[PDB]
Amino acid sequence: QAALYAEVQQHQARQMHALDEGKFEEYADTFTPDGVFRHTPGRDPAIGREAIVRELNEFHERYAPVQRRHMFTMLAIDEDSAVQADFYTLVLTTRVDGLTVGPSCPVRDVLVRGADGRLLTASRWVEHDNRTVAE
Amino acid sequence: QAALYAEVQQHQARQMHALDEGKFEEYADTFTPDGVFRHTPGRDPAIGREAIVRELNEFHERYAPVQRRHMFTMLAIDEDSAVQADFYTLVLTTRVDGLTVGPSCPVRDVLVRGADGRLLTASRWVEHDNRTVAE
Amino acid sequence: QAALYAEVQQHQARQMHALDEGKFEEYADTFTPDGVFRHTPGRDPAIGREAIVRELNEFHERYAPVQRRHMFTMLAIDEDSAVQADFYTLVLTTRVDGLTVGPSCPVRDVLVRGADGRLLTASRWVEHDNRTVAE
Ligand SMILES: CC1=C2C(=O)c3c(O)cccc3C=C2C[C@@H](CC(=O)O)O1
Ligand SMILES: CC1=C2C(=O)c3c(O)cccc3C=C2C[C@@H](CC(=O)O)O1
Ligand SMILES: CC1=C2C(=O)c3c(O)cccc3C=C2C[C@@H](CC(=O)O)O1
Repeated sequence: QAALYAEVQQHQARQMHALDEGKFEEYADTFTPDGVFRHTPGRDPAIGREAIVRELNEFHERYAPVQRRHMFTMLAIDEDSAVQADFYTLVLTTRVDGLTVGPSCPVRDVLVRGADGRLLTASRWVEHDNRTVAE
Repeated sequence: QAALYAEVQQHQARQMHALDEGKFEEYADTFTPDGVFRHTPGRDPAIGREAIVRELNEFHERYAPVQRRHMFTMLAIDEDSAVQADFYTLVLTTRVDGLTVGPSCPVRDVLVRGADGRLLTASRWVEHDNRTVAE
Repeated sequence: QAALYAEVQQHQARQMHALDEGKFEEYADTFTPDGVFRHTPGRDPAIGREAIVRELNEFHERYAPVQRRHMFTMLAIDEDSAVQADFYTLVLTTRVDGLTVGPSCPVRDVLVRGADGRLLTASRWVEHDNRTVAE
């Protein structure tokens, strides 16, 4: 179980390196072909890689000379073939005028193993602490 | 030693998921029955689960529509039955009006194994960088 | 490979505990004797332990009653004897007047194993998101 814990962290790190450098297709390829990505509460999830890549192009043309970073911490995993991962995300956004911190986001991932033994994300369910607090 | 490193991270993650969702009793149950929690310098530590749960109800009624998050990083462990954990904490607090970042806190934990093989926290000793800098 | 992942995190944690407490010599001793440290883009890297310790004394006398913290997240490792580590750094600086957050920094480390089996840093290559965004 220790080895899976490190494997999930490695997989999440690679995922986010690709996302934050704008490689939206590489990011979608770390999801399963039917992968669910609910990135913002209220909005319906993107489902499948094509919908994921499209929803990231929407979100990023919508607000774009910017460098975002997603910092994951506080990972807890739980278990036939699938694993649930609960963790914290902190979003950072660097502009020429400075660095905006937030939001803070609890996230639940579900991972499965592919045919080649590599992990893939079946689902990612993001909450937003700012939006949770309003309600 | 690698496997213990992941086990400490998993245990700390579960602890803080319970604390940050206000499940103060679940949090106290991850400490030993005689567990020491020195959460703020100057103040005497809460000792035992009941004192821990009481001191968290004091601290949180004292300042409460809020969502706090504790992000742990930079874990280093050292060693018969006990393990010392040194790490960094960053506190985040989300209000309707926004997100306050800080303080930054170096923390020392001492963990032991219970009868059932699960880890428990014998002690947690928190420093506050803001208060350290004044002195 | 899981065990190396935890070993790199442990090594990075110890390195930064020494740096952030101003133990610049201990920090330089976690690098190889010919270790490369490019801490800021544009400036030439410090090479060897003596140059590292000197460049940290320059940087810190240059701006110093302060407590800095370096939080590492998002580690991904890749491979005869050497390992590459890509990760995120977030810098925190606590003053009497408050806490400044940033910058956010992608970092690449190269680690090797010493004669005694302990890891050492052959190179550390820091980028600055704020400076990357200007260009
Ligand atoms: C694009 C985006 C997010 C993410 O993509 C995300 C993620 O991929 C993994 C883990 C967490 C997240 C969190 C977010 C937050 C949201 C960004 C925003 O509201 O500024 O919209
Ligand atoms: C309630 C509280 C803290 C914690 O409980 C804490 C912790 O449980 C584990 C690791 C670190 C911490 C740090 C703190 C800081 C302190 C909060 C504040 O001063 O706002 O008071
Ligand atoms: C002293 C310093 C840095 C570091 O030393 C550093 C590091 O040792 C490991 C990993 C990342 C870093 C990042 C920095 C950033 C830079 C600090 C600044 O510009 O304020 O100058």
